[PDB]
Amino acid sequence: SRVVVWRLPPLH
Amino acid sequence: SRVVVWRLPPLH
Amino acid sequence: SRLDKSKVINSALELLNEVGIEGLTTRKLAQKLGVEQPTLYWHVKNKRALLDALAIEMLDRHHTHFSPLEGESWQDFLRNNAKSFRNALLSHRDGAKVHLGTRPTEKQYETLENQLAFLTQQGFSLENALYALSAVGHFTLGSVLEDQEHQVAKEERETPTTDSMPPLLRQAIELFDHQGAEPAFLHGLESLIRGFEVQLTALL
Amino acid sequence: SRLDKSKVINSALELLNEVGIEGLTTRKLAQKLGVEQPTLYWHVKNKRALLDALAIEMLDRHHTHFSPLEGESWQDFLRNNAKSFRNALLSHRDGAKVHLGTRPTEKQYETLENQLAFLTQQGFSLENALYALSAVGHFTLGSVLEDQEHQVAKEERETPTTDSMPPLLRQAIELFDHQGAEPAFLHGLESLIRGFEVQLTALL
Repeated sequence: SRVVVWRLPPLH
Repeated sequence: SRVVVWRLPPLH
Repeated sequence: SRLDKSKVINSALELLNEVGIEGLTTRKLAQKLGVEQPTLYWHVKNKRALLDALAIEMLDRHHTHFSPLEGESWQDFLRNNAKSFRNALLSHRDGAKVHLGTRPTEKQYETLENQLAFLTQQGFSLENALYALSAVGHFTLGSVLEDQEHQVAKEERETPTTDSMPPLLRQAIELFDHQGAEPAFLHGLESLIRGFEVQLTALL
Repeated sequence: SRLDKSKVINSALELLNEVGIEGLTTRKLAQKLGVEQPTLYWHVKNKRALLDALAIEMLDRHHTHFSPLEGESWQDFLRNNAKSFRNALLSHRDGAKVHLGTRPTEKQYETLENQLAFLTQQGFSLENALYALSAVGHFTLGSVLEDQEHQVAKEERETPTTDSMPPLLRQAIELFDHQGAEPAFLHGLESLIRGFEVQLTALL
């Protein structure tokens, strides 16, 4: 893996 | 008391 | 003794309705399932994983407007999507707390790519499409979370009289309770969509 | 052995930061206070009452734009109020969960009447002022609740790679994480204010 994120928008 | 409510908007 | 996705998720959603999100634990679920905990581990590694599975199931059952519909306007897509999302969050006790922090899995990627393709084809920048969808999601979560909590707090607190409030606050609070959860959600949703329209017209 | 408002609320906010909202109970608080539970009862009757006291304290400390400022525009009042409210919710661990379901007490009535008087004097109907404030409150809660939860979930879940997502979703998710919580909150807040402006211009 190269890129990870730590915050996501709500899923909908 | 005459009137009560059961839902309120957020306080701010 | 034996598990599969459907068995574990159906039992967990019934437990959620019986005990609420704080009451829900993997141990209580294994017990309801009549299984030992290591069998359950292969299906849900911990609480967090269980919550995520339950949030996805509620969307699979009730989020009918997850994806844009041909040939919807973007405004109708955003309104219908929000309404559908709301229905999923209200489907179970503490449903919106279950949904907080959920991550998409690979099976939603096609849906989520289509939402963005659709909005950008409507003239949104990628960034503006992302934050229109984010703002709708955050407002809808907030709405349901606040609704769901006042409901709980009423078993726990003296029910407040509005009699002694000053006149505008009295009228506003009585009106907010009178019209109820859905009109407040629809009013905010409409204000968001109007704002998106204004910003889009600028831009281009 | 002796209690007063300030002693109980300061100890409770430190416990909230140590154990989070589920960890917080009246019994654990009495213990931290070195008091027996019936002494504590006269100050907080149950958890619900404790939460409400803690939410009000966080606003008393950090909600600097609770009330309109002379001679602010309504748009600046709504933006500043939301930013101030957000800062109160972020002041403590699980602060926005603490705030869900909070009721005003009599000491906020003057403030809340002034917000409404101010908006209606700006040309809002009473109903539209109520739902502009509601929508700002629900969006801000949702925003902070989702932020605060992703933060927690990271100790609990494999941190997700975006490498394999389709191109628009990959770009949107990477951008949302890159720009972070405050830009997403400000973008939604601005879209709400634009929508309020549009609706107000109609009306009158």
